[PDB]
Amino acid sequence: QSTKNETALLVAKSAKSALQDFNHDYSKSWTFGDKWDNSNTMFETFVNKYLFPKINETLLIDIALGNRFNWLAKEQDFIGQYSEEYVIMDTVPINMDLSKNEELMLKRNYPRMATKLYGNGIVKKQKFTLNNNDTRFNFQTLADATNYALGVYKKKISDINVLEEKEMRAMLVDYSLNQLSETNVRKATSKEDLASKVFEAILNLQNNSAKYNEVHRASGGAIGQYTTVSKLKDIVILTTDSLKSYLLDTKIANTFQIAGIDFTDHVISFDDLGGVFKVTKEFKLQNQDSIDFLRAYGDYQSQLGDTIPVGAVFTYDVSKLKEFTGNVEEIKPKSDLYAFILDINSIKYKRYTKGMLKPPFHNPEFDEVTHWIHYYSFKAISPFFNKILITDQ
Amino acid sequence: KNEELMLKRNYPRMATKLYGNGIVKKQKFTLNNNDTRFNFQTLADATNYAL
Amino acid sequence: MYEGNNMRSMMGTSYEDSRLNKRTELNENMSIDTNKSEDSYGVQIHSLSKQSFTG
Repeated sequence: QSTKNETALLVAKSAKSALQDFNHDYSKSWTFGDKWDNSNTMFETFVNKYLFPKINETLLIDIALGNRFNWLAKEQDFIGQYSEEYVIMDTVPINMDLSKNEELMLKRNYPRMATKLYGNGIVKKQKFTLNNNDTRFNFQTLADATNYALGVYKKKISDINVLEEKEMRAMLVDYSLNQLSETNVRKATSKEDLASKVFEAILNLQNNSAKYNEVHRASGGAIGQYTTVSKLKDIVILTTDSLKSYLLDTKIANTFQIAGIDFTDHVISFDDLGGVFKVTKEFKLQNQDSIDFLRAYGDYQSQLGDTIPVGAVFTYDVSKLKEFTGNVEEIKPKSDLYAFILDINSIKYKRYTKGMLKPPFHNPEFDEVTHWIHYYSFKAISPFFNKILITDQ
Repeated sequence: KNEELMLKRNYPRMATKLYGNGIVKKQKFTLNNNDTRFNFQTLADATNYAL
Repeated sequence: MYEGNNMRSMMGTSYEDSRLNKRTELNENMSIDTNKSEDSYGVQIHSLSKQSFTG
């Protein structure tokens, strides 16, 4: 429906707005004003029905958004790109069959090795741009503009934290699914079943097992075995928060001897274990609304025709775009029934944030100030430690 | 990518919601000095009534 | 190791530390005071500090 109210027609006449005085290279330079009415609007007072309304305050609601990981954050010093480690595989000893000829003691036996070569990290970048012309047409005082410029900076150093948090949980759920081949998955059957099966799996960390690790995709550890235990000061279990809620209201509640058997200190959790996405099929960008949707999240640098490599991530709901269906797959657990247990010092997280802020760039020919943020993160999973998945497969 | 990418503008986005006025609320009461005296046996309890 | 004059204006001074500042935080705490349903055996519902975020 429409409205025949004349001041509603005044609001609807967007030709006299300030937006038309910046899109075009020329404009009007004088204003005659207009008779503003308040009557038959949502803007009446009782006494003075001819004044433009007033705003008394804004408050700039901001939340600080931590990391939940940065005791993992050790700092290399940005030199070199390839790092690796390695183990020696086991050799079961052999019986003394003395019938063999004595000159085999001249023949040699080199020890065997399995390495895992990692490679470079990745550098993350974002821009933001403080204007001096459009943005101060708001902000009835300058103090609100200063709090605005401070708060956009504080939230653009909080978003990097929530970003690397969700892509860490992305990376180890992806390692939980596409790696960790056949033995160390365990099929539960219910939301209480894996509650028992997790400390079934706890105390399987601490037997000397050639299983439970991921040596069989190393360099030289394709054929052979390798045994490693854990220490229980080192194990990290993760799951949905609903699972640890069911733990903390059911088993440590309705039982009676929980003086020692409570493993809940090593339980980190999340609300949902997927908002993240993985590229397949190596598409390109074709459609306008796709990159317009990318502009809503800060992704400015991609245009139409720009390719996407298969190893990238997208960290928010992007698969609903028409150009990504079939190409893009969500890293998520299958059944909302998830418990991935490992040990710490099996994940490697290592970032470089020393030269983090860059000097600001002042653009006088449109009067803005632009800031960049750079940091060099690296993360991987070392495959030489005991890990167990529990889902419904 | 091209080196002139740095002079591209990335404005921050905000999300707002407006709020109206409140309500001023009023109540009145009237005490008397002449016939109120006809319903008490002291002045003290009449002052207790007034408070 | 080679000296010359290592100090020039920028990129002669960038390959060292280059102003470590503004660490990505757990300064406000997560998974400890946050993600904490481990509250005491209470007595009443006394109060909650209404914070006015102003900037």
